[PDB]
Amino acid sequence: MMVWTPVNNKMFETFSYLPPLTDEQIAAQVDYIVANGWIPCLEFAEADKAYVSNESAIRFGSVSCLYYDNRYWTMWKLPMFGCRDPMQVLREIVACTKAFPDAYVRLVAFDNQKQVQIMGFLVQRP
Amino acid sequence: MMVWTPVNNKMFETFSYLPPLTDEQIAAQVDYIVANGWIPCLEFAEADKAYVSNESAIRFGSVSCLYYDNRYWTMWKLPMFGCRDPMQVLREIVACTKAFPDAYVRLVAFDNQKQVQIMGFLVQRP
Amino acid sequence: TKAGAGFKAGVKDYRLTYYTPDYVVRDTDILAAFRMTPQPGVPPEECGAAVAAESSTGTWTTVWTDGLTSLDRYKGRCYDIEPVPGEDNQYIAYVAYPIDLFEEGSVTNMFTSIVGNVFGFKALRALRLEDLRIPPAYVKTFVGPPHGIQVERDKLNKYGRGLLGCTIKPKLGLSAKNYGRAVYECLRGGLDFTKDDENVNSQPFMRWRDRFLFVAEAIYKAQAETGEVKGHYLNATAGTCEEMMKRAVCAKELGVPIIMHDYLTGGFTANTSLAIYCRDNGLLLHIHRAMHAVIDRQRNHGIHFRVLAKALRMSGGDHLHSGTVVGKLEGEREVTLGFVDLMRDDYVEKDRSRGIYFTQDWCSMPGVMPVASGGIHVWHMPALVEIFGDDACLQFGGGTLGHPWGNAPGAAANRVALEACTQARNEGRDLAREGGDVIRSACKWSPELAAACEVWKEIKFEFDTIDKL
Amino acid sequence: TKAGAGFKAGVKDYRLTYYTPDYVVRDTDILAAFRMTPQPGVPPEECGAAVAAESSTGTWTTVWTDGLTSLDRYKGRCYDIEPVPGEDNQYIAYVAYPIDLFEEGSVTNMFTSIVGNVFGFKALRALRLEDLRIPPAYVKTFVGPPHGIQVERDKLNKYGRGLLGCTIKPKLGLSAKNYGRAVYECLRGGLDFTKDDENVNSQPFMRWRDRFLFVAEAIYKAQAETGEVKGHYLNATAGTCEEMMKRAVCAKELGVPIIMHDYLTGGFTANTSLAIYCRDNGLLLHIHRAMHAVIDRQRNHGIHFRVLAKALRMSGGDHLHSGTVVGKLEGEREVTLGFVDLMRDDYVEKDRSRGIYFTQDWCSMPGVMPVASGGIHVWHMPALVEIFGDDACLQFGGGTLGHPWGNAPGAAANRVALEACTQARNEGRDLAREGGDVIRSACKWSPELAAACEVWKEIKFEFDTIDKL
Ligand SMILES: O=C(O)[C@@](O)(COP(=O)(O)O)[C@H](O)[C@H](O)COP(=O)(O)O
Ligand SMILES: O=C(O)[C@@](O)(COP(=O)(O)O)[C@H](O)[C@H](O)COP(=O)(O)O
Ligand SMILES: [Mg+2]
Ligand SMILES: [Mg+2]
Repeated sequence: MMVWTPVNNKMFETFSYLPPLTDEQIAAQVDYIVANGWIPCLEFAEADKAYVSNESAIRFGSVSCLYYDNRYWTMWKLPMFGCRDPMQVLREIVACTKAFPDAYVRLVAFDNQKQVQIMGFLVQRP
Repeated sequence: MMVWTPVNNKMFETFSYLPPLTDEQIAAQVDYIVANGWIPCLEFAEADKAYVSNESAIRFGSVSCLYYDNRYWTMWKLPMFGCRDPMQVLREIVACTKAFPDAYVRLVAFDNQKQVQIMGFLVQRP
Repeated sequence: TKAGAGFKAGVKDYRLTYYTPDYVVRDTDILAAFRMTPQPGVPPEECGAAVAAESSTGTWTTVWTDGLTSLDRYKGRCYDIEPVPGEDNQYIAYVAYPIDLFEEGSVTNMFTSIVGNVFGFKALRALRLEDLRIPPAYVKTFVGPPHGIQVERDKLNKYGRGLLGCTIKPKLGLSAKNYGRAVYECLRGGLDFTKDDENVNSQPFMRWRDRFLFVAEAIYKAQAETGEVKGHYLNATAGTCEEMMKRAVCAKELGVPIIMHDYLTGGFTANTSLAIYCRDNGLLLHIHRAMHAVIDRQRNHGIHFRVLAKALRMSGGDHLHSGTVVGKLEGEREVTLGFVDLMRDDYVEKDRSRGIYFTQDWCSMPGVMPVASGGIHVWHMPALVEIFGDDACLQFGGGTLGHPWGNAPGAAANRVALEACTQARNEGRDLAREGGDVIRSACKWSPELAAACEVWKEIKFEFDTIDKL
Repeated sequence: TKAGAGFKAGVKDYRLTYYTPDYVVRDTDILAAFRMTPQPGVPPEECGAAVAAESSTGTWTTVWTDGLTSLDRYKGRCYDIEPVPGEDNQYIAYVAYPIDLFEEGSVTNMFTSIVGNVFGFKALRALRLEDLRIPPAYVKTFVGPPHGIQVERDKLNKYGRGLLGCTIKPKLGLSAKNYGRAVYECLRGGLDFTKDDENVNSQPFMRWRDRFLFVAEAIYKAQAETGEVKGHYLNATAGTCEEMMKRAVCAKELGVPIIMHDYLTGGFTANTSLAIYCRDNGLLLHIHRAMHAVIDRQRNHGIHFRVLAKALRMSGGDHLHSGTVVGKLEGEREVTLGFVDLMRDDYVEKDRSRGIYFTQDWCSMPGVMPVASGGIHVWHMPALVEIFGDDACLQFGGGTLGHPWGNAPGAAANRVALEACTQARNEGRDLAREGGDVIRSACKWSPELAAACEVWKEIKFEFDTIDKL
């Protein structure tokens, strides 16, 4: 029996339980975005704003249900509407991480017909 | 098509829609009481207390549901506990109607295992 | 320092834990009788054990958390399996459920365990819950029926004959004022009750509160005219419990005697709430069993109506439809006599010839009035009185509103027929053999009855029965 | 001065009024497709007309009150009858119901008409409601689901993969504190959700409020440990609507994200009320379909699950169990794919090869998340992802609490398996052909997954299907 550590083992949603994505594996996910015609977008957060938290509920009555702070991160530029080129997405990953080297950075993609984010995973950890 | 008159056509529950019970027909109902071991009892009411009415609801809040005045009539003597003789019941019908010739009088019978009245019909109308 | 029984991960047969043929049932156990049809290659013991496990404590693979508790104390137990005669692949599997498994006073919870998931298992082809033994210790956790038969007769001041009701027709499409008009004309001719059709709730052609007010006017007019207590089952069935309660409150505030609820389409949680409201406010509660035949028609799969009737007794209702036997909807005689006893009586002995798989002790929970309704008319009256006796309500919707002279004469015809049959029985006449003679004599006497006699003389409902014992 | 059509008392065939084969259905009509098995000697047209009549406006004999209204406007209409291939005595009868027949926002009312009484008629041997066309004009009268799939993902901040859940085991018999202990250990290993078993309500071994508090502690501990939003479906299913609401209120007051309800055993009236409460207070509502297979298992009689799913969509639920196809409970692939689309999508075209009898337009009512649960384990992961795609919750109760190393490792195994399959699919791998390879590669990588792979390697659930199209 191996024990799953509770210590320093925070996760970042989709693909956090796999080995860290290689550059090839990230590029394959970008290809999937472009193949399905979804809208790529980068988001980022400093370490203090990257993890779900509850501090704003101090201002609430009994209405905290499914309210959490730090679900929203900061948008890098704008969603890449019309982008059909994976190399443009990869270039923006480089630009975003160059500008914010100490930030958490995630690549997401939007579907405008469901009007929902349809994929997302972390591309940089401080 | 015959029209069912709404005028002066008040009824008295069981057997009111049949021809008036003859003495033979009343005696047959008394035989049924005695055959089943039920407890015969006579009840009576003056005309002003014989019909269901609602006057006590003036004293109520919104609690009139299944409250009516004049469901209870007055007991003739006591229920004839142990009576296994139809002639005793018929004699009491005569005694009750002799004492109250202008009253409504009904013959009822009780079942003590269900603890409910199990038969009843009018034997005198003023 | 030998090792004791521990956690071993993986799948094993359910019968290793849940088939316990030497178990002595406890008097507080809830017992179930399942008619089970296993898939080919699945032993009956394993199928019965799967049903017991997946309706109690078990899942498909061994879990370590069993060791923190006592599976002996909590597990459902398949304790007996009987072959079904006439059937090469049907078995009656008997399952015992500790009383600790159940939420007090919750029919919802009891059904969720016993019938929640096991009917969909791939390892069985069909499953039917035939009966439940509800022990007195669990019966006592329920409020039950608001009033029950004795209290109902006492509130209405009605004794010595079946009660008479009638569903207003067309089912849908009448206005509120036409509803009240029909109700007044029905009640004034001798019916004790009328009712909203089960699907009359609140609709564009007739909004509920409008109906309730015009029906109140009709009840009170007919009561004043006849001198007999009258009622009309106003439907509280609704989309939400808040709407259901608003309708019950309006009936309370109009002072009228009786409301109705569709317990299966509205649901047990709402029904139990409404029954408690009716107890607290003195309203009689008529229960309509709409949707029951979705569940209870077929012999090989579903839940027998006797269980649905027990469940209603527990959740609460002053009346429950029982079928007619002779009318347009199915109900075999012996089957029906059995569940009528289960609805009304305090103590009903096991009797497999009437589909009663377990002795049932109701420990003084009030009896529920059976309501015989659907495709019946005056010629059925002797059979109905013979089958049900006086403690029943017999309902004639088409049999009143289809009379050639209208509702009052139609009501009078039914009331005369019932009283004639009741009188004949009390005089010693055998309604099973002399019923036709009794009705023929009454038809000659009463013009209103004669018109009904003529119109429906050749109308019978005789078909092969699906729900056979 | 000739006589017009008047009242003629007596019985006539239902088909004279209710069989209308040249009727052009209106776009506001509710349509029903019934699989009907007539008794010998009953023409299909008459049987279909009886079903139409007795689910709408008609009874067994002609009533005079029809003349006060317009039966043309209100009557249900059997407008088409199809033979069933392979069947010499099964027909699909199509019935159209004017929108005026139904109470706005009430699934209870809709079922009460369409399935209330017709399944018990003596003149038929079996009846199954296969599908309902719910027109946009009636859909718009419902609040519907509290949130629906997009809003749920947005509240949870979870995108790009199926959600993962798990029912706590033993079903019954665990204490409140052991429940929370199990929940914490499950959630912390990578499951998004855990849940009360459907029959875990409030019982002697564990009272509900005790469970809710210890589960809250576990949710918040696992969320803080993992950094991912966590939930546990706390069961609001209860005996009465007042108890149901007290449980929902406690979840609200603890700030936790999600509750569950057993919509069929609790009932539609209570479910619709709870869904409205959940909309008003921001709670996700998971719906368990306990008892559905009592109704929906057999091909010849009952109601198909697609109709029960449409009904839940209307009454309201954020999740609904959909079956697994490959697990311990029945669900044929094509059948399941059809009703998954009916649960999730805005517009689903007629497709008889998937059991979709009518084009269904949901007119923007939120989609319901399908929940695949019951007898599934890591080797089923590729098939589940292939069948359902990302918009589903896949639940592993025994498949988590049966892992040899305990709940956290069991959770991790399932989360790794799901993520590996998701990644492989996104990379272009065909999960229907390469699924075994994907799992085998992941088993070699992850110790926790490897332990699950070994224990359940030979476990499959492959039986003859009862509910075939
Ligand atoms: O809708 C109907 O058909 C009825 O109003 C009867 O109408 P008629 O009196 O005109 O036949 C009753 O609801 C059925 O009796 C219900 O069936 P059951 O009692 O078997 O539950
Ligand atoms: O009680 C059970 O069996 C489960 O908790 C699953 O347990 P496991 O995960 O341990 O199998 C679910 O409620 C069933 O999936 C319900 O069936 P369905 O989803 O078909 O409605
Ligand atoms: Mg009806
Ligand atoms: Mg479960």
